[PDB]
Amino acid sequence: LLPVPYTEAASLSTGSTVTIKGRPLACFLNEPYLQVDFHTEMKEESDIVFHFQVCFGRRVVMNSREYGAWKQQVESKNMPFQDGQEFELSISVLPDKYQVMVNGQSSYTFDHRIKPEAVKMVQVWRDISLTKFNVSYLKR
Amino acid sequence: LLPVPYTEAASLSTGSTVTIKGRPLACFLNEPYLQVDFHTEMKEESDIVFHFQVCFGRRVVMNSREYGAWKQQVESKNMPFQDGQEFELSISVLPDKYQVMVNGQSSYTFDHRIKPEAVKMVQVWRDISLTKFNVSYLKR
Ligand SMILES: O[C@@H]1[C@H](O)[C@H](O)CO[C@H]1O
Ligand SMILES: O[C@@H]1[C@H](O)[C@H](O)CO[C@H]1O
Repeated sequence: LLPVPYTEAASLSTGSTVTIKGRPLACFLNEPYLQVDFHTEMKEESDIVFHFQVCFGRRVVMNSREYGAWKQQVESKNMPFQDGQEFELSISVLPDKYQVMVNGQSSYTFDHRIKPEAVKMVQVWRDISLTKFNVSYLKR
Repeated sequence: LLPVPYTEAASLSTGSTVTIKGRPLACFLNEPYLQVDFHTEMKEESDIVFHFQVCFGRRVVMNSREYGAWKQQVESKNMPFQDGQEFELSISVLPDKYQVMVNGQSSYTFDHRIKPEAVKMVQVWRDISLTKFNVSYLKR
């Protein structure tokens, strides 16, 4: 297991993929959360280019935090995550948006509000255990 | 540090006190949570006689979960918790209600919906680290 909260310095651009494998720490009846934030600095209070928050079994909210203030969230009731199961998240940086795959299924997208090149850090936290975390760095 | 999620088998009655010392794992801008649940069985999906959930810097909700269904929550905007600080929670079982002290200050109360003798387990979880947990057992 990787430590949670998990923080890794990161850079992103079109073609980058962030892969996360983990499991919720509670049954869905107890409403565990999962949060992935792409930050503009290593500091936890820095701006967030992409905030992804799952309330397992209930909903997902996505937003940005710019100059310290939250912007307009996008709320989804799509819920591909399965109660009591390990999940694999694959986040792709496409030219126009982030695409979130859950267990290989396209499940959410979020249009860029800030260039992905502004990201310097990724944090994964809340009610999960993690077994894998990777940011790909294969493209120019 | 005690492991989080933290679970301890427990019994409560009038005069019992549950003491918890810990710290949030994130700054308040990031909205870390704290949850304390008094359960009717050791199973995490069991009923909850007293659910106490803090969204640090924002609000507190209290409720019960009976026969698998959440009842009517009580919402408070009282926020004695301080950003970036260790806190001490003291929960007293009074004849009529639970009284929650935060850093020695009376901060929330919740009238009994189910007898406290129905409790068999206490769970402390979400975005905190813990250094102390105690249930007192000094009274008849
Ligand atoms: O998760 C964030 C925070 O709760 C913020 O306070 C409002 O926007 C939501 O998307
Ligand atoms: O925290 C609980 C859960 O969110 C439930 O779904 C509704 O009641 C709230 O108090």
